[PDB]
Amino acid sequence: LCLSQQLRMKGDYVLGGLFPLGEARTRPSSPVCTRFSSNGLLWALAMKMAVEEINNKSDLLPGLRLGYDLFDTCSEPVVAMKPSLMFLAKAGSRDIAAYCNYTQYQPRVLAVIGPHSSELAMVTGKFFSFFLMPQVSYGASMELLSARETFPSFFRTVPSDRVQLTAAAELLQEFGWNWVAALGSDDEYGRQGLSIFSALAAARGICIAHEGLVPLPKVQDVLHQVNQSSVQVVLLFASVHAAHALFNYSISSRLSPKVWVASEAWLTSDLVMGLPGMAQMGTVLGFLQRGAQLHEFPQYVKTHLALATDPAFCSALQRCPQCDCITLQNVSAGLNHHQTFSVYAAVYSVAQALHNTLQCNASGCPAQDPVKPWQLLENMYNLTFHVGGLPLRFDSSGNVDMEYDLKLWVWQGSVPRLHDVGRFNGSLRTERLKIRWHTSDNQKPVSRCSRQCQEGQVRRVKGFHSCCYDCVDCEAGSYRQNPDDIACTFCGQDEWSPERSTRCFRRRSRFLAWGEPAVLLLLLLLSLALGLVLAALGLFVHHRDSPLVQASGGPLACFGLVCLGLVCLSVLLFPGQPSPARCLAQQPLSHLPLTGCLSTLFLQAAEIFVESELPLSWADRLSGCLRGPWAWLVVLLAMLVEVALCTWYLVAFPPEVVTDWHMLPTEALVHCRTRSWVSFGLAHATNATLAFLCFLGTFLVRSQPGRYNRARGLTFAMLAYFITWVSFVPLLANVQVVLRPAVQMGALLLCVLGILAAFHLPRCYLLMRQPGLNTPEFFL
Amino acid sequence: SDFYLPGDYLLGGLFSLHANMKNFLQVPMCKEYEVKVIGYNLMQAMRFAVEEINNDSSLLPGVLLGYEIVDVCYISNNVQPVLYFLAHEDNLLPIQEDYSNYISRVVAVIGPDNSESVMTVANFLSLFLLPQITYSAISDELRDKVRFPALLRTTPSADHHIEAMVQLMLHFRWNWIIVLVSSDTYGRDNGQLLGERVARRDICIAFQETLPTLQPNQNMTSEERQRLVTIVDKLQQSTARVVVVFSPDLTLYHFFNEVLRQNFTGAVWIASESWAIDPVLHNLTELRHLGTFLGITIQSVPIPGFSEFREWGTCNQECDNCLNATLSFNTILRLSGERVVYSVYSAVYAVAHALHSLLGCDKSTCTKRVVYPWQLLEEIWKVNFTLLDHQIFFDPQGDVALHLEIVQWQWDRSQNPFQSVASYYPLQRQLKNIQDISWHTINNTIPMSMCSKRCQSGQKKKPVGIHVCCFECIDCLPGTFLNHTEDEYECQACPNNEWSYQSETSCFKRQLVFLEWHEAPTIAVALLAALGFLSTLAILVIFWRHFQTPIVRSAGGPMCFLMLTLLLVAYMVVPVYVGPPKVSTCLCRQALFPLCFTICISCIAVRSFQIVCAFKMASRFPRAYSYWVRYQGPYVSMAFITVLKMVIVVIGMLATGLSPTTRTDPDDPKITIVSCNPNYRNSLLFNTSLDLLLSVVGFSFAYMGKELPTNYNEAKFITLSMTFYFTSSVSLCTFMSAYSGVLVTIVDLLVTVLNLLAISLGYFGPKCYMILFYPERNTPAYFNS
Ligand SMILES: *[C@@H]1O[C@H](CO)[C@@H](O)[C@H](O)[C@H]1NC(C)=O
Ligand SMILES: *[C@@H]1O[C@H](CO)[C@@H](O)[C@H](O)[C@H]1NC(C)=O
Ligand SMILES: *[C@@H]1O[C@H](CO)[C@@H](O)[C@H](O)[C@H]1NC(C)=O
Ligand SMILES: *[C@@H]1O[C@H](CO)[C@@H](O)[C@H](O)[C@H]1NC(C)=O
Ligand SMILES: *[C@@H]1O[C@H](CO)[C@@H](O)[C@H](O)[C@H]1NC(C)=O
Ligand SMILES: *[C@@H]1O[C@H](CO)[C@@H](O)[C@H](O)[C@H]1NC(C)=O
Ligand SMILES: *[C@@H]1O[C@H](CO)[C@@H](O)[C@H](O)[C@H]1NC(C)=O
Ligand SMILES: *[C@@H]1O[C@H](CO)[C@@H](O)[C@H](O)[C@H]1NC(C)=O
Ligand SMILES: *[C@@H]1O[C@H](CO)[C@@H](O)[C@H](O)[C@H]1NC(C)=O
Ligand SMILES: *[C@@H]1O[C@H](CO)[C@@H](O)[C@H](O)[C@H]1NC(C)=O
Ligand SMILES: *[C@@H]1O[C@H](CO)[C@@H](O)[C@H](O)[C@H]1NC(C)=O
Ligand SMILES: *[C@@H]1O[C@H](CO)[C@@H](O)[C@H](O)[C@H]1NC(C)=O
Ligand SMILES: *[C@@H]1O[C@H](CO)[C@@H](O)[C@H](O)[C@H]1NC(C)=O
Ligand SMILES: *[C@@H]1O[C@H](CO)[C@@H](O)[C@H](O)[C@H]1NC(C)=O
Ligand SMILES: *[C@@H]1O[C@H](CO)[C@@H](O)[C@H](O)[C@H]1NC(C)=O
Ligand SMILES: *[C@@H]1O[C@H](CO)[C@@H](O)[C@H](O)[C@H]1NC(C)=O
Repeated sequence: LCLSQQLRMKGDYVLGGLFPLGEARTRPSSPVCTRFSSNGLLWALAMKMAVEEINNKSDLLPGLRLGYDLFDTCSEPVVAMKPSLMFLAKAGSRDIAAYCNYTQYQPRVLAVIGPHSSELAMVTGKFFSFFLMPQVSYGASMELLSARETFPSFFRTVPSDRVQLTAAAELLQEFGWNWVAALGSDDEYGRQGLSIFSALAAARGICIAHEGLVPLPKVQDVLHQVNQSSVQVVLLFASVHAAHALFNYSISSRLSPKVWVASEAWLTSDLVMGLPGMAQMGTVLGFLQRGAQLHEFPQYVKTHLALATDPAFCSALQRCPQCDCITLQNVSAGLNHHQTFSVYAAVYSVAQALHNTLQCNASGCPAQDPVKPWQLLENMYNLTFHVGGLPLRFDSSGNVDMEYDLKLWVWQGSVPRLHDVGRFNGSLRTERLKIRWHTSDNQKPVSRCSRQCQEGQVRRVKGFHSCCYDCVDCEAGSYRQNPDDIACTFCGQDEWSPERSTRCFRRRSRFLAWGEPAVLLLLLLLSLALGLVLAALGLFVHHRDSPLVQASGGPLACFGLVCLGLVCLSVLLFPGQPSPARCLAQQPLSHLPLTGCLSTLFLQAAEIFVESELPLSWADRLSGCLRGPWAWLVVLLAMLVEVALCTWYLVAFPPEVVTDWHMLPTEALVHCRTRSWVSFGLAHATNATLAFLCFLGTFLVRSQPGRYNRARGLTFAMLAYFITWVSFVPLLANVQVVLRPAVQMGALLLCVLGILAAFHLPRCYLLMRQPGLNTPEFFL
Repeated sequence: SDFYLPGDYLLGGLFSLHANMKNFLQVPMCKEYEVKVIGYNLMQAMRFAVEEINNDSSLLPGVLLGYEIVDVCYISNNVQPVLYFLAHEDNLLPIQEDYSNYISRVVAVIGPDNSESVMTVANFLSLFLLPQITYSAISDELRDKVRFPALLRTTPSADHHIEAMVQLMLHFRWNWIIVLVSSDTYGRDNGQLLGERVARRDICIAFQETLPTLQPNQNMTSEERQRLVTIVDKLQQSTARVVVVFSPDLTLYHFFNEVLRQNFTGAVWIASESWAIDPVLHNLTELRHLGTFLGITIQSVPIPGFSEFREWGTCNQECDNCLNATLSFNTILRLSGERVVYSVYSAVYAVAHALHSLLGCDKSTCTKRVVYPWQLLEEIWKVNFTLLDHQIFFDPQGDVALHLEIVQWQWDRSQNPFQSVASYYPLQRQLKNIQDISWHTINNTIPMSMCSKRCQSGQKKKPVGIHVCCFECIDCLPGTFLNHTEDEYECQACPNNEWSYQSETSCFKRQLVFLEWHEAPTIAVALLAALGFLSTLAILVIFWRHFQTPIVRSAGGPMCFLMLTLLLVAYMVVPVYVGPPKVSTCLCRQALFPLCFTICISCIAVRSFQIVCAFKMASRFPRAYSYWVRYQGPYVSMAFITVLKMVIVVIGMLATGLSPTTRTDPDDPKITIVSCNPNYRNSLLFNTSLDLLLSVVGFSFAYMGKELPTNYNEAKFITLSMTFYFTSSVSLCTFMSAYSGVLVTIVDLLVTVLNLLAISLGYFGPKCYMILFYPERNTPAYFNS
C-alpha cells in the first residue's frame, strides 16, 4: 500500500502536521505507538486533500508549491515533542540551535496544523510560541488556549468552549431556569468548562446549586448532592466516558428525570445516546456545532486508497508503519467526521495567509526572499479565508466564529434523534413551541430560586456561591426580629402575632364587660326579678295581718322575699373587671340569702308535713314549736352553718383571678376560676339538702277541696330550682369561658324567678285581685 | 559573573528574578520587569550549597561541582533556558530517536518556582529524563510520574497544605467556613481539592467565591469594584467566620482594601502558602483589626553560615537592582528565617549525593565516569541522607516530607513578623505541637464558627438544608424522647404504655391508679354498704320470723323475699368493685348489679301497677283481667323484664367488649385509671335509660293511687323511694356530663349503693316498722279496714 510514503511532499513552502495516527520509562527513548487509529488517518488525508486542492487552484498560491509533513503524534506529549523539534530544526540539518530569540531561527516548516488533543495543544503551543511559529489547531477547544499572553501564535478552526458555554447560559436564562446544578468531568476539559460556566452564570444572574466533578471511569455522592437541592436543570460539561458512567449509574439507581444540558462531547455520542433505559432521564438539550461538511471527502478517500493499492504508482514515487497494512473497511466508519472540515479550513487559512503575506495577484507571485514563519502572524489575524463558499475569520485572539444549533433528543421506539429547536449566532433564538418535554404534559420543567425575599419573610442564603435566598413563612406567634436573622424569633408569650407579621402586637384583656349584649339582657332580667320581689314584698308587708301571709310564714315570708332580692342584688357583682375580693366573694354572697329563703320555705314545708303525715300526739308538740322563736333559731342556725361553710371554703379553697394568656386568639383573658366542682358543689350542698327535704316533705300531700293547697307552690319552687340548676351545670361546663359568669348570673336569676312565680306570685294573685278567700277558717 | 562557575559537572538552575505587576513582535526581557527578592535569595542559597559541596572533601572528593543559573520570568520566558541547558557546548541540540548516548551540558536542573513553568520544563525534559528538583511548586499534578518521569520535589504538595488546614479547623472546632479562590488555575485546583477533602470531615463550606485577577499598581474598573463589593457583602452577611483564601498575593491588595473600607471585622483568615509569608500584606499594617491571620507555610530551618554569605554579596542572565531591593528587606528576611531557601539547599545537596553515589566514590577518589541524566535520575530516586537534622529521601511519588508549619501574623517588628504556632508532619499526616494563639476576641476565647448551635439535651435535630453540619433544634413532642446511641435525627417513643414530659430523655412508667381497699372514700362507701346489708339482713330475718301475716301475705311473699335476697347479693358483691379490675371482676359486676337492680325496679313497678291501675283496667278489658288473674301476672311480667335485661346486657357485652380498659385522664398522664368498660358513658346512659323508662311508669302508677291504703300505704313508699332513685340518677348524669376523672368509679359506686339503700329502706323499712313497733296493725282482723 505504501500509504505513509505520501506523508511528505516537496514544495517551496511546506506545512507541518500533528495527527493522532497511532495509539498506545527508564531510558530516554521516545515511546512507539503501534496501534492504528482511523480518525487520525482520516484527518491526515483531509489535510493532504486540502493541500492538493490548493495546489490545483490557480487564483490561490499561483506558481507556488505547498507541501506537508504529516507526523504521527500519539495522545502522549513525549512522542509529540520530537516532531515539533524536527519542525524547528534548520532545513537540511538535524540540529536545532538554542538562540537568543525567534528572529535568528530558520525553521524548515512555514506553519503547523496543531494536534487534535487540546492537552497536547497546550504543550505544542507553549513550545512554538517562543519561535512564533504559526500553529492552527483543529479540535482544540478549551478557553485558556485563546490567551495571547502565552499563545501569541496559536490559532484554531473549531470554536472555543466559551461560546458554547455562553450559549448554554443564555438558553438557561431565556427559558427561565436560574437555579441549576453544574457538573463536569474530572479531566481538564470539565474543570475549565465549570470555571467558565461559573463566570457566565455569575454574570447572567443564573445560580449554581452544586458544582461538582464526576470521576472518570465518587458518583454516588455527586448524585446525592444534586438530588438534595431541588434542581431540575443539570448542566453536564463532561467527556463521553464520564457522561456514560453518570448515566449508567443513574439508570441503576433510577434517578428522577431532569433537564440535562449537554456539552458537545456527549451530545452526539452513540455510546451515551444508545444506553438502555436512557429514555426515562428527561430531555437532553445541547448545542451542536453548525459547520459545513466536505461533500467529496469520501470519494477522495476511496479513490486514493484504490490508487495506493496499485503498485505502479507506489513504485513510481516510518511515520505510520501500521498505516501500510490496512484496508478500506478499517476506516469506513469515520468518513463523515466533522473535524475533516476543520482540518480543511485550517489548511486553507494557512494558504490564504501565505498568499496575503507574499502580496500577489491571481496571475502570479513575484520573486522575493523566503518568508519566515513569524511573518505569517501579521496576516493570520484579521484573516478572511473562504472555505467551501463560506467565509471564516480569525479573531484578535485566534478564535474562529461560527453558529450553533440547539438540538434536543426525542424518543419514538427507543430511537433518539436530534431536531434543531434553536440557533445561536451570538444571540440565542429558540423555538420552544415544538419542544417536547419529559413531564406528564408538555410543560417546561421549572427550576427557579427566589432572588429576593418578599417583605415580612426570613431569608436563608442558598447555592454554592450564595446566589439566591429561600423565603420561609413561620406560623403565628413569631416575628422577624431583624432582617439578617436566619430564623424568626418568638415574642414574649403575653402578646400575639399574626401570620406573616414583621412584629407582634400586645395582648389586651377581654372579660365579661358591662356593655356586652348578654350582660345587658341579664341586667334587664335582674331588673324584672327585683321589681317582682319588691312588689311581692310590698303586698306581704301591707296585708301582713291577713290570713294569707300568716299561714304562709309571716315575718319569715317577708324575710325570704328580702333574701331573694338580695340574691338578685348579688347577681350584679359577677361581671366587670375581676377584682380579687369580688371574685372571692361571688359565691358566699350568692348562697347566704338563698340559704335563708330556702330555709324559710323548708320551715313551711316541715310544718305542712308535720300537720299532714304525723300522728296528732307528736303534731300537738311539733306545730306549737316549729313556729316562732324556735323557727327564728332554726333559720339562724341554717345561716350560721352556711357562713361557717363559706368561710371554711374561702380560707381553704382559693378562688383565684388567673390571667389565661393563651386562650383567646388575639387577646388575653382574666378568668375568675375556683376548684373544679368542689367549691361551688360544697357551697351548694346545704341548699341542695334543704330543697330536697322541702320537696320530699311537700310533694305528696292531701289537698282537700274545701281548703288551700299550700304544697303546690313549694313543690314547684323546689322543682324550678332543681331543673334550672341541673340545666345550669352543663351550661357551666360547655359555654365559652368568657360567658361563664353570665351563665352563673342567669342561673341565679332563673332560680329566683322560678321560686317567686311558684310560691309567692300565686299568693299575691289572690292577695291583691280576689280578697274573698282570706278567711281564717280557710287557712288555719 | 556569579551566574556561571565552570566545573566537571554543571548544575542548571531556574530562579524567578523578576515578575509582572505593572504586541508579540517585541520580546519583553525579564530585566524590564520589577525586581523580586525571593528569586535572588534562592539563587544565593543554591550558590552557597554548590560552594559548600566544593569545600566538603568528604562529599564528592576531587570533583568540582558547577552551575549555570538562568533568570526565568514568571511565565514569559520558560523555553529558551531549557534549550540552553540541553544544548551542547556549541549551542546545537541534536535530534534522535534515543538519547541514552546523549550527554547534556547540565547534569541536573533546579526547577522554576511556579507550577506552570515547572510543568512546561518537565514536559520538555521528559525526552531526555533530565533530573529536575522543583521547589515551592505545590500543584498536585506533579505527584504522578507517568507524564513527569524526571520531576522530583523538595516541598510537600497541596495535599499536605489542605490537610494542615483541615486539621487546624478540626483542632479549634470549626465546621462552617468560606472558601475564596482566584481565577487562575492554582486557586481553582486548591479550592476543588479543599472542597473534596473537607466534605469527609464533617466540615461544610458556606459558599465559594472567585476573586477577579487584579495585579497591583493599576486602577480598578467599575465591574471589578462591584464584584468585590458583592464578595465582601456576601462574606459579611454569612454567619461563617473562617475564611480560607487560595490566591496569589498579587491579587489580594484590592480585596483586603475593600474589606477595610466596608468595615468588616471578626474573620479568622486562613492563608495558603502563596500569601502566608508575603511581607507587603503584613506591612500594610491595617489588617490587624480584621482578625487573626493564620497561614500554611514550610517550617524554617536555620542554615549555619548563610546570612553572612548572603550579606557578603547570555540572554536573560543578568539583573542589576536585585541587591538594592534585597537591602531594604534584609531585616525581615533575617527575622522570619529561611523557608524556601532550605528547599533549594536540599535539592542541590540531593543532586550532589546522587552524583557521589553514582560515581561510587570512596571519600578519597572518584572514577570521573561520564554521567548520563537518566543515570543521575535513577540514582537520585534512591538517596537517603541527613541535612541539618532532617532526613532527605524521596517518596515514590516524587516528594520529600518536609515539616509544614501553621504561622500566625504578629504585628510587632521587635520579633518575628510571622510567629509560628503549630507544626505539621506530612509523614504521619498529623498536626501537633500547637501553642497559644493571640485571638481577636474579647478575652482570648477561641472564635466560634459553627452554623448551628448544639441541640439541648433531648431535642430533635432537623436538617435545614443541603449542608449536613447545619440543623435546627426542635423539641420532641410529649410522649417521646431521643436515643442518642441509636439516632438523634428523629424522636423514638417509649413503648409499654408509659408517657414522657417535654424535653425529657427518660420515659417514666405510668402508675396504675385504681380503687383500693385502704382509702377514705372506699372505706366510707364500704361502711355505708355494710350498714345497708345488715339492715336488709335484719329485715329478712324479721320477715321470715313474721309470716302468715296480712302485711307479708297481701304483699307478695315470694316477691319480697326474692327482692331481699337479690339486694343481699348485690350488697355482698359491692366490694368486688374495689380491687384490681380483672375480667372476672367486671363479668360478675355487670352480670349481677344491673340485673339485680333492674329486677328490683321491675318488681316495684309491677306491684305499683297491680295495686293502683289494675282496678281501673278491670272495667275496660274484663277478659284481659281474667287472663291476668288466672295466671300470675306480676311474675310473668318480672320474667319478661328479666329476659329483656339479659338480652340488652348481652348485647352490651358484645358491643363494648369485656377487657378492662386503661384511659389516660386529662389531669395527670403519669396516672392511668382502670375501668372495665372501655366505653362507659354510653353503657351507663343505656342502663339508666332503661331503668328510668321503667321508673317513670312505676312512679306514675304509684302517684295515681298514692292515697289508697292498699298494701299498707304501698303507693306512698314506692313513690318516695322511686323519686329518691330518680334524683340520684339525675345527679349522677349531671356530674358525669360535667366531670370526668378518677372519681367516676367511686361516684358511680356511691350512687348504686344509695339506690339500693333507697329500694331497701323506702320499701321495706316501713314494713319492719309496722311489724316491730306497731304490732296492732298487722293483725288479720285489720284487713277489713
Ligand atoms: C486536482 O486536479 C486534477 C486534475 O488536474 C484532478 O485529477 C485531481 O483530483 C484534483 N485534486 C483534488 C480534487 O484533490
Ligand atoms: C534578538 O536578539 C539579538 C541578540 O543579538 C538582538 O540583537 C535582536 O534585536 C533581538 N531581536 C528582537 C528582540 O526582536
Ligand atoms: C452500570 O452500573 C451497574 C450498577 O452499579 C454496574 O453493575 C454496571 O457494570 C455498570 N455498567 C457499566 C457499563 O459500567
Ligand atoms: C432524591 O430525593 C427525593 C426527595 O427527597 C427522595 O425521595 C429520593 O429518595 C432521593 N433519591 C432518589 C434516588 O430519587
Ligand atoms: C483491519 O481490520 C481487521 C478486521 O477488524 C483487523 O483485524 C486488522 O487489524 C485491521 N488492520 C489494521 C488495524 O491495520
Ligand atoms: C499581479 O502580480 C503579478 C506577480 O508580480 C504580476 O505579474 C501582475 O502583473 C500583477 N497584476 C495583475 C493584474 O495580475
Ligand atoms: C484589522 O483589525 C483592526 C484592529 O484595530 C481593525 O481596525 C480593522 O478593521 C481590521 N480589519 C479587518 C477586520 O478587515
Ligand atoms: C444573529 O441572528 C439573528 C437572527 O437569528 C440576527 O437578528 C442577528 O443580527 C444576528 N447577530 C449577529 C451578530 O450576526
Ligand atoms: C568554604 O566556604 C566559604 C563560604 O561558605 C568560602 O568563603 C571559602 O572560600 C571556602 N573555602 C575555605 C577553604 O574556607
Ligand atoms: C488610573 O491610573 C492613573 C495613572 O497611574 C492614576 O493616577 C489614577 O488614579 C487611576 N484611576 C483613575 C480613576 O483614573
Ligand atoms: C466603619 O463603617 C462605616 C460604615 O460602613 C464606614 O463608613 C467607616 O469608614 C468604617 N470605619 C470607621 C473607622 O468608622
Ligand atoms: C513596610 O511597611 C511600611 C508601613 O506601611 C510601608 O510603608 C513599607 O512600604 C513596607 N515595606 C518596606 C519598608 O520594605
Ligand atoms: C542603589 O541605589 C543607590 C541610591 O540609593 C544608587 O546609588 C545605587 O547605584 C543603586 N544600586 C544599584 C542600582 O545596584
Ligand atoms: C533512611 O535512613 C534512615 C537511617 O538509617 C532510616 O531510618 C530510614 O528508614 C531510611 N529511609 C528509607 C526511605 O529507606
Ligand atoms: C475577660 O477578663 C475580664 C477581667 O478579668 C473578665 O471579667 C471577663 O469576663 C473576661 N471576658 C469574657 C468575655 O469572659
Ligand atoms: C436505646 O439504645 C440502646 C443502645 O443501642 C438500646 O439498648 C436500647 O434498647 C434503646 N432504647 C432505650 C429506650 O433505651
